[PDB]
Amino acid sequence: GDVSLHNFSARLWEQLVHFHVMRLTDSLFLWVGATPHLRNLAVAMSSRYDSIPVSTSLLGDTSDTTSTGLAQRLARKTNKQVFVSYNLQNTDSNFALLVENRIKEEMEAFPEKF
Amino acid sequence: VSLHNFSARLWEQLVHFHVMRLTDSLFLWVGATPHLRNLAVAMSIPVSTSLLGDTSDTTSTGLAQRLARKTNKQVFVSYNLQNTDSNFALLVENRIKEEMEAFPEKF
Ligand SMILES: [Cl-]
Ligand SMILES: [Cl-]
Ligand SMILES: [Cl-]
Ligand code: NI
Ligand code: NI
Repeated sequence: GDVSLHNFSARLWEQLVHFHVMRLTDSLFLWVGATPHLRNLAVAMSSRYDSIPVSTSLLGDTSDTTSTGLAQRLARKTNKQVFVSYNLQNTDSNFALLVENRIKEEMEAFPEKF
Repeated sequence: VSLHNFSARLWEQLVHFHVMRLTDSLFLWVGATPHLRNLAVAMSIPVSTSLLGDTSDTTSTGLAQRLARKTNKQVFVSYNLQNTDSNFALLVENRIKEEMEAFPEKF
C-alpha cells in the first residue's frame, strides 16, 4: 500500500542506462531505459481513509496528470490497485477523454476482464 | 494472471489497449499498434508472463524472473532499450542486483 520510489543510473557499454524503481510491500516495479524519458507511468490505490485514491507518477514528478488522473479514476471505479502506462503522443485533452470513455465501455462490456 | 487487449478507432488512429488482471491489481497499457512487447511480471521458481503479447525476446521476462527469485516478491520489468544483447542484459541485471544489496529497503 505504502509506495517508495528510487532511481539510479549507470554507464554500461558506451551508454547511460537509467533505472526507476517503485517498491510496495508485496510488489516491485523496475523500469529500465534512457534519460531523459517520459513520465507517463502511474499507479493508484484506494486509500481506506479518503474516497479519493492516491496516484503516484512512478517515473518522477510531472505536472501532466493524464496517467495519474486515469489511474486514480480507474482505481476509484474498480476498488483495486491500478497501473496506467499511457503511451500516446496525442495529449489533446479531448482525445484523452475519448480514450478514457473507450476504457469505461470495455469495463461495462467485459467486467470479468478487469 | 488474465490478459486482454482491445483496440478502438478514435479520431484518425487506432488506439490500442492491453490489460493485465490480477485479483488485487490491474495494469492498463495504452498506446499504438503494432508496439513493442517488453513488459513482464514474475511471481511464484518464479514464472514470468509477458503483459503485452507473446514474444521470443526474453529480456524483460528473464529479468523479471531473476529479480523475483532474488527478492521473493512479485516483480514487474519494463525494458526500454533497443539493446537486447544477452551480455548487455546481464550487465543491466547485475547493476540492479548491486543496488538491491546496497539499499535493500528500497526494494
Ligand atoms: Cl550515452
Ligand atoms: Cl479491424
Ligand atoms: Cl517473435
Ligand atoms: Ni528518471
Ligand atoms: Ni498489442
